[PDB]
Amino acid sequence: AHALRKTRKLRGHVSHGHGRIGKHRKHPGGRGNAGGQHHHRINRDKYHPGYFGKVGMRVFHLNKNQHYCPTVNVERLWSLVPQEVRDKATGGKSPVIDCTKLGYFKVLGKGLLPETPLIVKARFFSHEAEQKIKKAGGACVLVA
Amino acid sequence: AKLARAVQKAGNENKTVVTLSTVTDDARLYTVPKISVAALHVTEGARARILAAGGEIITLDQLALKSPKGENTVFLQGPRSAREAEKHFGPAPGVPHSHTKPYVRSKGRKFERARGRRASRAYKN
Amino acid sequence: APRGNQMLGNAHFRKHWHKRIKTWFDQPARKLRRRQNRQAKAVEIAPRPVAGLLRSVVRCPQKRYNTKTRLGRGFSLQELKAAGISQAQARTIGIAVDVRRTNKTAEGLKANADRLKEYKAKLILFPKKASAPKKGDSSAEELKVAAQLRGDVLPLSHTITFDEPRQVTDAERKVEIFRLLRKERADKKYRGKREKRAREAAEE
RNA sequence: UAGUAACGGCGAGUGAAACGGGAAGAGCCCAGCGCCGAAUCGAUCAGUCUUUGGCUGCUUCGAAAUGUGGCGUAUAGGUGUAAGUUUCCAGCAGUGUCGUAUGUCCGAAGUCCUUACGAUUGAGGCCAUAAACCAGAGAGGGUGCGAGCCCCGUUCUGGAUAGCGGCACUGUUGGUUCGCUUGCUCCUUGGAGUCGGGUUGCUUGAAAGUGCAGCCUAAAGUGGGUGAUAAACUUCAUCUAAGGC
RNA sequence: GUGAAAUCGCUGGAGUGGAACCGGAGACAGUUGAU
RNA sequence: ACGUUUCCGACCCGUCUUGAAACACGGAUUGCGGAGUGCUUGUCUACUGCGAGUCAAAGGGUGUUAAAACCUUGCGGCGAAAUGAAAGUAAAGGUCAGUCUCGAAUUGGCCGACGUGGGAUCUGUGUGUGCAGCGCACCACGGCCCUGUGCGUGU
RNA sequence: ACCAUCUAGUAGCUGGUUCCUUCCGAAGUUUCCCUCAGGAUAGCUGGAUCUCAGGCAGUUAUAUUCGGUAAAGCUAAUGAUU
RNA sequence: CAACGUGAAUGCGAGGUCCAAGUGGGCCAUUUUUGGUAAGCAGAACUGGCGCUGUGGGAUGAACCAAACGUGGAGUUAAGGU
RNA sequence: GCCGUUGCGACAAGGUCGUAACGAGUAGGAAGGUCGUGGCGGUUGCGUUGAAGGCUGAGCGU
RNA sequence: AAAGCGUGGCCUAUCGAUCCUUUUAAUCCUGAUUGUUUCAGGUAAGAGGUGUCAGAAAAGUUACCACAGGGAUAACUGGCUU
Ligand SMILES: C[C@@H]1C[C@@H]([C@H](O)CC2CC(=O)NC(=O)C2)C(=O)[C@@H](C)C1
Repeated sequence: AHALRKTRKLRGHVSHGHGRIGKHRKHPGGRGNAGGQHHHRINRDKYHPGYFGKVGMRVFHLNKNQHYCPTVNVERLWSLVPQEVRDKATGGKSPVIDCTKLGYFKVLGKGLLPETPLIVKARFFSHEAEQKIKKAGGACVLVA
Repeated sequence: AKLARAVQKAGNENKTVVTLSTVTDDARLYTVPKISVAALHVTEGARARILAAGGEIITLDQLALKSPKGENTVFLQGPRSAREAEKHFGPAPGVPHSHTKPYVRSKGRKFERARGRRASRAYKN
Repeated sequence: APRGNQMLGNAHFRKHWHKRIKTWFDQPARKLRRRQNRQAKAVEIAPRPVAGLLRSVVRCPQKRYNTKTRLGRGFSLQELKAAGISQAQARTIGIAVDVRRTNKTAEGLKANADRLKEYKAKLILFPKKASAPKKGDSSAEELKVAAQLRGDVLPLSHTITFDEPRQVTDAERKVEIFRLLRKERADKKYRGKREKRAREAAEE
C-alpha cells in the first residue's frame, strides 16, 4: 500500500524525515550485530543478557527423536474421550485412553480429574498423575 | 469456566452475563450450569455446551430489548494482560529483578544463557 | 544499528544470492504435466493399475513413529515364501520385491503375507494367448469386469479405533507404576556396576 | 526437519542429515571359485534377401590357451533327484483402433430502409406475445476512427484428404527355446601399493579429523568397514570397499 | 500528425533620473452582471 | 486579475551552520527524466476469520472463460509445560474435625482453582448522595505448587 | 600502462532528496565505546489509547530540621605579620 | 470486629501501558565564578532567551526594551516618542 | 464578525447543529485531503455535430 | 567472667569481562551398539590479564605522493585584545 506509506507525505520536505544534521547515511554504526562488545555493549547487555560466552555440554549430532516426548495433563484426559465412548462407559465400566495413539507419551498430573474413573495407557507417567488417577479410582497401564 | 463461576455465585443464578469478548469452550470444565449470556461471538463448543445445559445465548441487540438499562446483568471480560506479547513488556531483561521475557530466536543452552545470566560468566542480575 | 529491544538479526543474505534464485511459477504447469504423464502411462499399460507394483506394509523405524504403518518398498523373500509366491512369478504379476529387507518377527511377516493373499484374491490374470487360456488364468466373464485401478494398490487405512470400556481390575490398581519405572531406570543405569561388584566378590 | 545439531578471533558470521509426508519407481552384469572347454570373434570370398544393412558357409586369412564364448555374482550359485510348469526375439504384408503443435481443401448470419459522415462500423427501424438475422461462431485483425452479421478468421470436445506415427489381431519370413518355481540331497562361494596407520596441505556443520590428495608405512580372511569423543578389554547390530551398466 | 517552454521579429498602447521584480491600499484604463 | 500611477512595506533562493543578503558553496535559460524500493526475518500496532486450537506444505482429485476457482491431511509448523549442562524430573490446595510415637507425622469428610485491600458495573436498602452484598479487568501485599541448587533430616 | 569483468566495490564524509492544509512539538545533556565529524544508552518529543473520577503542585502557611558561603573573628586555635 | 467521620491557603480531574522519530557542534544575557594583561578569548553555576520567532521600539543589529502570532474591524495601551 | 482545533452537549448520524476556550514554530511525529498522477476488478457516462493534447476569458476552493 | 565484639586493616584510593588454560569440589552428569577402566567434555568456586584500566595482536618515511572532507583546524589579509 504505497498510498499509505510515509514517503507519500514526505514529498516536498528536503530531508525525508531523517534530519538536516544527522542525515540518513549508509551504516553509521556498523553492519549487522557488530560491536556488541564495544559500542553496542549497553544495548546488548540491557536487552540480551546471556548473549556472549558459552555454557553446557555439547552434543555431536543430537538425536531429537529420542527426546521427543509430548505430554498431556490429567485435566485434559477426559476431553480426549469421544462422546460415544462416554455413552458406552456405564455400569462401572471405565473408558480406556491409549495416549500413544493420540500422540502423547507421558502423562503429567496437573489439575483435577472427573468423577468417572479412567483407565490410562501411556509409556510414561508422573508420580502425581498416577496418584491422582488411582485416587479418582482408575488405573494406570504401562505400554511399550 | 469463568462464565460458570460467575453464575454459580450467590444471587447471580438468574442474572444475564454480558461480555463483549469471545466465549470459548474449556476442556477442563466438567459441569456447565444454566447460563444466560449476551455476547458478540460464542465458539461452537461453548455454544453447544451452554445450550445443552439448558442455557440461552442472545446478541447485544437482544440485550438492548431485554435490559435497556442493563438490569440484572453481570459484566465480564477476558484477561487483558494474558498475552504472549505482554510477557515481553516491562523492565528490560538485563535489569536487576526483571523477569521480562527476551526476544530470542530459539530456546536452548546456546541462546542467551551464558554472560549476564549466571554468576559463572561475569555476573547475574 | 539495532535500537531498543529487538531480536538479533539472522538473515543469510551475505552471499551473491541474486545468482541462485528459484521461483515456483510453474507449479500448476508441473501438476498438469504429471497428470498427463499418468494418463499416458495408464493408456500404455491398461488394464494394469496406474500406480504400478504392489507395495508392502511397514512399521515406521523409530519409537517416535513405531505405532504407525506405511507402504514399504516391497515384499521380503520370506513373505513371498510364506504366501507361496515365487520371486520370478511376483515380478511378472506385478508385486514389488525388496531384496534387502528381512523379517525378524512373526507378526510383521504375517501382515505382509496376508496382504499378498488378498492381492492374489483380487488379481485378474488374462490368458497369455487370448485364443487359448490355461490354468491359473482368470475366467471369461471375469475378464469382462476388468478395470484399470487408480491410486495405491490396496491402500492402507489410517483410522483410529478406541478400546471398549471395561472394568478397573484390583490387581491393576495395586501396581506402583512410578516406582516400577524408576526401578527399571535404576536397574539399567547400575547394571554394570553391580556386575563389577559381583566379579570382585567372586575373586575375593 | 531448520536457521535446528554443529562450526566460529565461540566475534562478525556460518550451518547440514536421518526419521516423517510425497513425485517417480526397475532392475542388473563381471573378475574370482567351479564346469564345458575354443563350443567365441574381425576381415575377405561366394551365394541369398525386404540390400547405406542382414543371413548361410569344407572360402581364405587372422584374433584367442598370457585364454574368446556358455552357465554363474551375494537375493547367492551348482550337482543329482521328486513334483509341478514351459517359449521368446526381429522384420514384412494385411485388418481394423487410435494420436498428430504434419501439409492441403471446406463453413452461419444485412453491406436492408431512414439519418450522420470526407469515409461508417455512429443513431433510429425492421410481423409477433419474446424478435432484422446467425450464434457450439459477440476471440483477434483488416476495411477511409467505431463491424458477430463486408473480408480473413472464430465455434463445431470441427469434417475430407495425403503422410507420419503408436497399438491390437491375422498371415508370413529369419533366428531361437532340453528351459523355469519349490522341496530334499551333496558341493561351493568373491576385486592390493588397495584397505588401514603416521604426517602434510586443502575442504566440511563434522567438533582428538567429514571428504580429497601428496610422501612414508603397508594388511587380513568370519576377515574388512561402520555404529559421529580418543584408547584397551567386552555385548552386540549392520553392511561387504578397493570392477561395470 | 499535434506543435509546449526558453529565445526571437513585427504592429499598436503605455512607461522610462545608477537595477528590475514583489506584498498591502486605492485611482485610472479595462472586463463583466443587472426581476 | 502578471497594464499604468501613487502611499506604506520590501536584501536571493537551496544548504551546512551558534550565526547567511553575505567578500561561504550550487544555481545563465527552458522542456522532459530524476532519488526510502524489493525481498527474507523479527517486533508492535490496526482490521478480518476461527478459537485450545489454527494454518495447513509438498502432493492428490477435479476444473476448458484449465496458471484461476472448488474438494482433499493418523502425519507437519506455531500454540496447549516448565525447568536443569545433563542424567532427568514435571505444576491442587482451602477449610472443618480427629488419632497421635506431638512430629520435617498421619486419617476422614465437604469445597475446590488460594487469601486480603482497592475495584467500573450489577443487587438490596435509606435519603443528587449514604450504607450494605456479589465482584470483571487490573493493581498492591501475601500464600501454596513444579524444576535447579545450598543447608538439613528422618519414615 | 591499457582493455573488460569482479563492480551499482566500501565511505562514521560532501551534495540532493519532488503535493496542500490541520494539530502536537524538541536537542546539542548523562554513561559506555581505538570514542572526540560516529554510535549505543537515558533524557527531551509524537502517536495509539486504556483504567478510573481527589490527590496532586517549579506557589504559599504551620511544624521540624540540614548547611559553614556573605558578613564577622584573629585582644579564640593554625598560619602569616608591624 | 465496633464507634468516631475528612483536620492549613490557593489552583486543578488523575493514573497506566505500548510503539517510535529527531537530537547527542550550540550560542547570548543579568548575577556568581576559574585561567588569562586582556579579548567579540577559554571554562563553569541558577534562570531567561536566540537556535526554532515573527511583531512595536533601540536610525541599522539572532540575543537589548515591550510583547509572542488564525483572518478582519472598532476602541485602549506597553516600550518608545511628539 | 468569520475560519479551524480542542472540550462538552443536542438530535433518528462516516451527519448536522450548539456552546466555551483556544490558534508561534525548525528537526520531527501524527491526521484530513469530492488535492493531483498511472494501472487492475467493478460501476457512471461523454465522444469525427469533435476525445486526448495545446494556448488563454468567467468563476470556485485557505 | 560476661554483656558484647569479630566476614580483614579507624573511614575515604590500593584494581579486571567473554574465549582459552589451570586448580579445588561430588563416593556428581555425559561420551547416544551394551558395559568396565583410562581419556575427554560439563555443572559450581578461584587463579593466569588485558594500566588505552567496560578489556584490538601492531614500526617508520614520503619534497614522487593520492582520495573523501574540513574554515569544527594552522600558515597570509581583515576582526576583538594590547
Ligand atoms: C587470562 C589472560 C588472557 C588469556 C587470553 O589471551 C585472552 C583471550 C581473550 C579472547 O577472547 N580471545 C583471545 O584470543 C585471547 C590468556 O591466555 C593469557 C594472556 C592470560
